[PDB]
Amino acid sequence: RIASTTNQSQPYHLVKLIIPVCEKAKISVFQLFGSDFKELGKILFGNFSLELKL
DNA sequence: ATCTACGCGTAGATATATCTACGTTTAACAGTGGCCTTATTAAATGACTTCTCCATGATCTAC
Repeated sequence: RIASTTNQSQPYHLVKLIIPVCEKAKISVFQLFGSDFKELGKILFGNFSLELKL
């Protein structure tokens, strides 16, 4: 939330923020930076067993 | 390799930034009826101290 409230052009701390975030999301860094928004959303919804569909 | 200067990493101190949100029921009522025990009985039996312990003087009798 802080990273999304601060200026978006500001870089994010890799090991401090992104790697733990994708870790808790059960998502590889490759999947996060490579897949499009549709695939990422579908995989996130399946990972947390949500019923959403983007 | 060594002396000297300087730019940087870093730790400490400090000001800042954090979007929704609002409106959160207005109305009218908060039982109207009637009763609030009718009968009957208000004990029937028998017992209501049980006992001593008397006071005083005439008389008998022993020393």
